[PDB]
Amino acid sequence: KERGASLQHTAPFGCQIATNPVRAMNCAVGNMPISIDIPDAAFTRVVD
Amino acid sequence: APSLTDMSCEVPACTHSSDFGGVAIIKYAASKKGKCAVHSMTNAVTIRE
Repeated sequence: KERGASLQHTAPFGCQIATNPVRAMNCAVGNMPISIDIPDAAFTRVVD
Repeated sequence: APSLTDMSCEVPACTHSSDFGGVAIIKYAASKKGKCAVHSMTNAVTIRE
């Protein structure tokens, strides 16, 4: 009865929270480094 | 032989890569159709073609 509001409704950074397993999702905080190595066949020569 | 005139050049990319890593393009106009020889006056820069 006296439960209050679960973290899904109260947590910072607009995140969503779920169970099985317990997870936080989509916290809008910090940044994400990425490296991508696309095949050399995707290019075409600048002289063409 | 074919004679060029009004030619000019660009180097879209270059690297020190031992194996012809530099590429260049020359615009031209010429007096006829034919076959034309190319060479580099500077010994520090070898040309593949």
